[PDB]
Amino acid sequence: DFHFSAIFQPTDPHHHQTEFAKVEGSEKYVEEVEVFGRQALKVNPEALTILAHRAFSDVHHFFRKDHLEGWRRAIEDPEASDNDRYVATTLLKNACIAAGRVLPSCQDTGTAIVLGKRGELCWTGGEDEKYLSKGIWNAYRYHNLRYSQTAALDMFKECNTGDNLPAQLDLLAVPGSDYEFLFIAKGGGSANKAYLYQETKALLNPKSLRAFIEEKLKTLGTAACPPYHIALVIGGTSAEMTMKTVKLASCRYYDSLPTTGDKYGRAFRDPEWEKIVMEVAQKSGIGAQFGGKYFAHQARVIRLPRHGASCPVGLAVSCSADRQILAHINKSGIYIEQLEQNPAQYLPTSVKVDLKRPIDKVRQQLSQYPVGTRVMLNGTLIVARDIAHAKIKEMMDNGEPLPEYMKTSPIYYAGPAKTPEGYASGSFGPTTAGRMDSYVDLFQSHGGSYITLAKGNRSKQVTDACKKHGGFYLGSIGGPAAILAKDSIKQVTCLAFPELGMEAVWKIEVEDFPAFIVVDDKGNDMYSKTLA
Amino acid sequence: DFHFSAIFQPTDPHHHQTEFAKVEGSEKYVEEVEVFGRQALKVNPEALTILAHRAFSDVHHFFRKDHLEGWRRAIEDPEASDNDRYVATTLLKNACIAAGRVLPSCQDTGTAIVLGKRGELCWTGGEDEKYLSKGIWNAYRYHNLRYSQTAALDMFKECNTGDNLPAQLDLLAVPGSDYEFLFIAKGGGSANKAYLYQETKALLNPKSLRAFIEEKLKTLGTAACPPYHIALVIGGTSAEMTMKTVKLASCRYYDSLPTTGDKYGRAFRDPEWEKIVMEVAQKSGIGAQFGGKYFAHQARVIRLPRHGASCPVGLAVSCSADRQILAHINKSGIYIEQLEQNPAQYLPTSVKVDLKRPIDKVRQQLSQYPVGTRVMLNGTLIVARDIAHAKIKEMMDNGEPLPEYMKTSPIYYAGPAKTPEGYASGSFGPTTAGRMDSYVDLFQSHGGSYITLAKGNRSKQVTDACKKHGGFYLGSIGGPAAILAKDSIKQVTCLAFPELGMEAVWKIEVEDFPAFIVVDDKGNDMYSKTLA
Ligand code: SF4
Ligand code: SF4
Repeated sequence: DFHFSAIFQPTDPHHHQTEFAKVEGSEKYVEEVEVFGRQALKVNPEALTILAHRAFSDVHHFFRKDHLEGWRRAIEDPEASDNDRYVATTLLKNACIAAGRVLPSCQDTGTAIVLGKRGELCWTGGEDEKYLSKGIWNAYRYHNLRYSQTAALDMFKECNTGDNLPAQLDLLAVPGSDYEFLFIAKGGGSANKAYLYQETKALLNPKSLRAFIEEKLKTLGTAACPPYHIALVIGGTSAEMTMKTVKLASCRYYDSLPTTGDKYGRAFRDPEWEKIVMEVAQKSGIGAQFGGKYFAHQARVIRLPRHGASCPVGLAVSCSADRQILAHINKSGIYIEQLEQNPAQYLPTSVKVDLKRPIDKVRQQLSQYPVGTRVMLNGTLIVARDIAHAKIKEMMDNGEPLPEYMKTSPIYYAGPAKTPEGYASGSFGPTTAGRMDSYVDLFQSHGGSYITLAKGNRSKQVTDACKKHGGFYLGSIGGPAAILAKDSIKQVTCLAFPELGMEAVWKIEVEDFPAFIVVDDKGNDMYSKTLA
Repeated sequence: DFHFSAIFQPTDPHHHQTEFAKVEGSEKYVEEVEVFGRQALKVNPEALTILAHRAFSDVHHFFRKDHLEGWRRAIEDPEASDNDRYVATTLLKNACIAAGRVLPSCQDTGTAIVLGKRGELCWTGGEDEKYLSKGIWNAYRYHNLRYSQTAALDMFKECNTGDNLPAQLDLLAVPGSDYEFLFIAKGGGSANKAYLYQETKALLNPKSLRAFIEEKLKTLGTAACPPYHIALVIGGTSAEMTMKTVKLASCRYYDSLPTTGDKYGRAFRDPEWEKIVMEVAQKSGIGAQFGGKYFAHQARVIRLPRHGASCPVGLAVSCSADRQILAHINKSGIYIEQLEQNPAQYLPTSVKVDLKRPIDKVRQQLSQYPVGTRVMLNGTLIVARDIAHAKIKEMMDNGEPLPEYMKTSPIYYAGPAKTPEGYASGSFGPTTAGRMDSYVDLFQSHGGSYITLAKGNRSKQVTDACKKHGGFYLGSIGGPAAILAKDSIKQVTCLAFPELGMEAVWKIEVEDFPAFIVVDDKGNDMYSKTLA
């Protein structure tokens, strides 16, 4: 006989476990009505604008308890490494500055993603995408955020959209008369650490699955600012369904799923394998960015049904900029998830490097120290990331020289958020180093980029280049963009390619800028043991 | 200054270019009403059951014109290889059998996927997933299809759901009062050939993108029954959005997108790079499964916006079992895409191998011929695929011998659809060989699986195993499950593991079963040059 079984059967489908605050007076935007014997809700679409604006504003200044608890856990655990505690302390202090509501917690204020669930009898007028986008436009336009969306004018010619649009708007049709939401301000770095694997039945035994987890977790590296929320999805009805599921799992959206399967193929959370993932993460030694125990905050493992011929697998993280907000509109008005507004309650030996000298003198000083040495940088950084590197390579391919500004100073891979009025800099932390790896040997061979500054482990070609050319790669802490802006960055100037927005070349003056020597000029790599 | 721009702006959003048929009398399921000044449509949810039942029945017996035209092109093109023409003729003859409405075109009748777009004022009662699932249940229960879904009772313990449920039900909230659908009966083999790559700005130039396409197309190999509809998506707002987009592109759902980008980041189809994909596919020499020009029917390339730090890329195919159906419900009733009911209008030596001999004598005969030799098999095949291979390896890990029935006959990797009344067998084509690669050396070392029969290129370990043990891998044509059942398969009996259903070990008798020698007993592989 026919028996319908929904794949996802959360015991808390409306997220009653979350605390919400009502937007004051927002009941003026809704009206409960009764049509053809059923309860319906008229919603002024302006409510969607109000809600998206507040959500994509608040989420940049506050965090969830389970995120903050993880940093405090990394500080208080006796088994944490010194680097574990240093990174976690820095990120918590960063969260305290972001809670001042001026600087966002990360310079990468993310892609705006909306998961919406509009009830059959929730009536908005139907222009939901436009009104949601206007609220997002408002949040990024009128706050000290960043325009991160790159439009393709043709296959290769690109420009910044200048407003952080378009958003990803996934609006679903569901029963009832309410409107439920998950808003995600998704950073590019953690979005890049969402992986799809095509596997087989040969994986589905304890030994093979454990080895698989050990292998794949290492490929995450430190490039998305751990401690991670690690999500793992085994199975799925299609690649895109698996990847949607691992995204939502990383947002703890499926925490209330059943924990056992059944003959109808329902999804379930697997706490036993979450514990195994956490054991792999801890024993890896990768740590909170620079070696230790706190590679991961927590783990979510969801087992899904599969076509007999198929076994898609998804792996994804939520990064230090852990930014999602639940919300709903009902007959009483607009409700938005309450984040922690007082992160301070969760709070329970370096080499001074003067950059104000010839770059060869800085290289000689750095050459005296092993990888893993904590440094503090004082002086000028030249800022350049993906597009500027591509333009400079193209210039050199046409016979033009490597520009002078790639030869005078360490290269900081970064793109700033907008500068608050009266501030020296907006949030201005690093971007992922690995994306620039293909340029390092080329640029060093042409007399520049000897010292680079960013975050994440890099490929072997960069280790070889630094040894061949006497270069260095310095790893900044990943994520603490607001405290770096408040305490370290003293002057910001646009140097070249202003049309690229945040991806322009910048010249900045910094003081007390912390970093680790990750790659030296001798073939050493402080990630060589944990990530290889 | 705010301008809303939807990412996807098809010029034919309601698919007017597609021909639809009305379900007779279906206007009885809908009623136009007016509520708060707005036009709404009441839809009896039984309409969803009727529509899903007809869609997931019809799609297994008929094809779209552009699919059939591609097979005809492979026969009539002077540049098609002889093997191109042979394969395309076989697939067209298979489609003629399937159009008889008894045998489905492929034994893998797929995962049932519904993309639904319910208007704000389309009122179904809200139980859409149950009623859609009942229609899907009806189609797979009451027709000669296959139950292909595998439930996870725990992480590793699995069972078949016995009804091809659960479906993938992606129901979206959209403007208006209609209900629009794309139904996809997605085979597992092509679902497995959906890949996500995390790339960078360094890819976004003509030389790098061309080399990337050349590299990735080869990794598709022949294991998903080409000629392929190849879809490539560059960019996207998230991994899951990229993979959803490449899925829909492969179904030609986005054919009416604009062909230029703009400063707002709208998606566009790129005809120039579609031509380049087709040039790469044709010049690859991979061909329609066995060498030649017709690796691909056609190509779709969508360029998407991206976060500056991100460049997700999706690559996916639609296989020979190209199965999708558009539909909509409106004030006039239920409309469903009209597929081609007369595929015959598109229609314009070998070595006899007796399998009824000692397996060692069959090995000696096969040893006389080079790879690429076409053979015609007559006799017994022992049928076993993923689950049976895993269970047999598990038995051996527990000290049990390889069963005798794995040593007497060639091993056919396949799983049959249900047997029509009065037929010797239901549709019964091959399964992808690569998924069994990890078993071959082990099984041959214990005296069995010397000759295997399936589809697709295999890994080096199988070539090395066949050379070490005097084995062979034979490639059946991929896809022609109905004509194989009708013409070649004369008897089917369950031999072992009846509890596994479709994945039990079968003993079948075949006549005039065509295959190519893909791997011989000498280290040769007919794909070594095209898939190097
Ligand atoms: S915390 Fe790190 S990975 Fe996350 S958005 Fe910010 S820079 Fe990117
Ligand atoms: S056997 Fe071939 S045609 Fe059939 S679903 Fe699998 S890949 Fe597609």
